[PDB]
Amino acid sequence: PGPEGPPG
Amino acid sequence: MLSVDDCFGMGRSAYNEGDYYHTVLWMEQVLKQLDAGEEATTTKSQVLDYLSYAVFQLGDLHRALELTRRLLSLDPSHERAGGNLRYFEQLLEE
Repeated sequence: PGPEGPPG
Repeated sequence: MLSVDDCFGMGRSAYNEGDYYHTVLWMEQVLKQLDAGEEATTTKSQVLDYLSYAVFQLGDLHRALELTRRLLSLDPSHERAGGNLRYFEQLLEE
């Protein structure tokens, strides 16, 4: 893993 | 119709509710209106950050890779995007 998106 | 920044805020609202499908709908509209030269505070790179993750959640693998590449092209010191790109290139071997 693994992609991480915007926190908020 | 809504303004670019209103649509962006709609897309961020959906993302924060965990609604990735509606994130894609709103953020695709934002990109469309930005390509129409409409004035806006939001940048393309910010839109691509939400969109690339949302399309990955929906199962759209090579599109998420394409959008992550585009994001990094416009924001090269974005470390999280660089990490996402490495994940997708290893996963898709591309």
